[PDB]
Amino acid sequence: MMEKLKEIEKVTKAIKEKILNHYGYIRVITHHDTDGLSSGGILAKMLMRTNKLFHLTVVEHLSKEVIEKLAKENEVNKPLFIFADMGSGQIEEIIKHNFNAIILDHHPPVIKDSFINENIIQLNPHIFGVDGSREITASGVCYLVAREFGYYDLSVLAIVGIIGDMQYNPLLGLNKFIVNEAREYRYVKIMNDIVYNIYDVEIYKAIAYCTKPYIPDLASEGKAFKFLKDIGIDPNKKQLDDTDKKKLLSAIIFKYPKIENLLIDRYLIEHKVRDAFLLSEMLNAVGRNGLFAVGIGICLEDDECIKIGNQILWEYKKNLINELKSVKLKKLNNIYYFEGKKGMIGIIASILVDDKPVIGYHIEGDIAKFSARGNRDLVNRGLNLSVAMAVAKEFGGNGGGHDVASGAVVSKDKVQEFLKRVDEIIGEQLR
Amino acid sequence: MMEKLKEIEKVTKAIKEKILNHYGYIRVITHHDTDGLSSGGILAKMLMRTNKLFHLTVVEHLSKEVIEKLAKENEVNKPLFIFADMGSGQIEEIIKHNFNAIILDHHPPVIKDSFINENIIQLNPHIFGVDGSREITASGVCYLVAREFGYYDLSVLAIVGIIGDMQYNPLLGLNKFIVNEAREYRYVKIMNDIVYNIYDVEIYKAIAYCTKPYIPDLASEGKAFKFLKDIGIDPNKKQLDDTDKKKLLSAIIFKYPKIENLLIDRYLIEHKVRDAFLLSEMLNAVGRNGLFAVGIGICLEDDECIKIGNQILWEYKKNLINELKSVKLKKLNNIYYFEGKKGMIGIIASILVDDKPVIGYHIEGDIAKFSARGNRDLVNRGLNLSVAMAVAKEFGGNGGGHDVASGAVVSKDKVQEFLKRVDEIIGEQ
Ligand SMILES: [Mn+2]
Ligand SMILES: [Mn+2]
Repeated sequence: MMEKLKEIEKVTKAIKEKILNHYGYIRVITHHDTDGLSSGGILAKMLMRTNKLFHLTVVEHLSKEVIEKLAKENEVNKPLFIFADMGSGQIEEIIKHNFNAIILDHHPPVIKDSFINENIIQLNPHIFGVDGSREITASGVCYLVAREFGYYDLSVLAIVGIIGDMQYNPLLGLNKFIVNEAREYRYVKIMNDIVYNIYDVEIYKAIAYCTKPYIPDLASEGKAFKFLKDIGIDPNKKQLDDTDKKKLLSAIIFKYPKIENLLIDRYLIEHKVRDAFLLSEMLNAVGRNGLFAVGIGICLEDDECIKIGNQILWEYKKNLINELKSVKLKKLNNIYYFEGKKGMIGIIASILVDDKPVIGYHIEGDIAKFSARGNRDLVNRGLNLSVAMAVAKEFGGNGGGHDVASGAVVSKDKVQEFLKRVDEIIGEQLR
Repeated sequence: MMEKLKEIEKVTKAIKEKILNHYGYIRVITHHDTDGLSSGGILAKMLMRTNKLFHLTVVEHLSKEVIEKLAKENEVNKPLFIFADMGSGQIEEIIKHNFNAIILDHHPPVIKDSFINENIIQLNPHIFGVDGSREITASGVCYLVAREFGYYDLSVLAIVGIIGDMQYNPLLGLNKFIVNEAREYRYVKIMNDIVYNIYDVEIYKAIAYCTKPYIPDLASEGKAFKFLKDIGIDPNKKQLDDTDKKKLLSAIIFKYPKIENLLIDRYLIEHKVRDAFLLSEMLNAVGRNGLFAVGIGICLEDDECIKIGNQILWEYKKNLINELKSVKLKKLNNIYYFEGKKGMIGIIASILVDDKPVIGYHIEGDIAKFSARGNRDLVNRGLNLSVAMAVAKEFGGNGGGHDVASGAVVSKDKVQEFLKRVDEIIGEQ
């Protein structure tokens, strides 16, 4: 592991020198999810500290259209471009326009090279045989650059990206090294705890609006209040102690049996938002609402951006519970499915997964677009959603993805027939 | 005085709405002194809080060449330009290239209109009869916009700008409104104290490197250490109590009865750099060292930028003391002048100013850049260095600023252009 870092240091040192020796404009382009906003915040601090002024933009997708602007800014003052949480998938277009560019990304690379020509450096873990889907995120990649300047305090934002991208359980590889370094330097403390304690609000509200896990029977202030009163816990306290947690867990297993999902390693970070899980949810909610610059402000610990983030998070959480309660969940033999709204199908399907895969879809043109979600126990028993969603090219469509999460597209009149086929495939995968 | 705010608030509400309704790129341009960097920090926090991404650049002078650049950025994606601590004098060039712009400035305006055309809003307090040299700074103008959003916490950076532009004594007009609003919202507390206690270092170092007041007989660690041990004060302590204060005051006033400003009204602000006087000096030092992004970072309370800022401040103050010893004051008819190094010219001028204006300069390539300072005593008798230094037009350049402090540039005719300035200063006297 010290040897893999030694191979990565060759690329991070070159990136450091490229930034230090550049004196023109610097453009930072990052993504709007939690990992992208955290990357933006790491880069903003690192650049300010090295005396670089910069123009930071947050985009939703690095399309051909987006890259073809930007290239218009190249014509006079050819800036140094730093792409974060994107860039590897689109590297051909970036080479095409001859950007002076640094790419910090963990998406599977199209070109598996760290040095592309004389003007492009690509830092992507897959090039060193690190699995970017489980062992490092974009914010960790930006952090590997920052630590060449000795900015170990920025490790707290790398951890936020680890949570946002669901790479915290298990904690593997470079991610595990990053957390250990942060703990050694005392920027993070690690504490096993119950998930409701991360919110620092009234516990009955923490339970009412939780979606990790979502417990339908408890998903309202009234039912959560009553449940806590019954087992003798003060519903208005803001942290459950050890006695409260034993009583809660003993009682809740009857409404939600997989109570291991209620226990997590909490990360208490050196940041004004001290709970990394809470900061991750805040950045998500702010990014989903288009408040990109507020999200950067939160990473930079601005009081007012944090106050906006708190207000937006709880509106986001209340609205998500409302959306969840409006789902008309329909059951086949081995799956559930539902029709919902274009924006949140996959978000809703992942939250709804309990014992069987969940497939959501929305109708667009004549198209119908599906999002399929499973869990780890489902995969261990033999689920593979990309094989089952591939059957879309049997009904004049297309489908695929990962074993635990896949999509598909299939003409609007084949919905029932496509789902029957998917249901039967999954049934057989699990025997 | 509350009536003059009502007139300003019509321009700050229009600025607020112009920023809110803009969804393209935003360019912020400020200067590198304490007032410009503080304005950059105010605008950075204000813009982020209103969900605006932006590109900030710091220039030392808003030259015609700089304006022609920047203007090339309007060809595709026409940004909204926010000019802070600049733009009012250059207004005709900004109009000429048809920027979408907001101008936040306290220099004497060229056009005395708030609402120039369809595209430009100029917020300049001179237009409402506020004295931009004694009653408000660029920081305070930026803060007047920010308070339209309720961002009262940003008053701490306006206070830093007030100090950096030497408008804290006396504290007048809009600057006094801002300080009292800050104290009312509990973002500042005011405390009368000896100047040397603002540094939180060993007193013999706080004295040796102090330049307000500058005491040449004590401007070394050696003599400062000995002066304190001879009057009963432990020179290694970092804060002076009342007894050591009265002992140091009378000992200093005895041997130097002309000395002034040993007791100041300290401003303790809600900021990681709690002493606004120290924050002012720190921003000046990093700005003079070209560390523009670090200074913004310091305003935004980044721990590492503050660390750099402390290290750079003390290197700078030591460089400054060495240069005050070796500087060569020279007399003419009605000005003093000198040559020196880039980051020291304006500050040495104002430390030395006593009986007549001082103009420093440094040669940077083919050009000489000047810094003229008077006092409020000399503008009382009609100085205005902005009229005096504008005669660089006669020498292939330009000039301007405030009545009490101005600059000028070009070229190798320093001596010829110097004494065309001592001329005006007696026609003005
Ligand atoms: Mn990611
Ligand atoms: Mn100023």
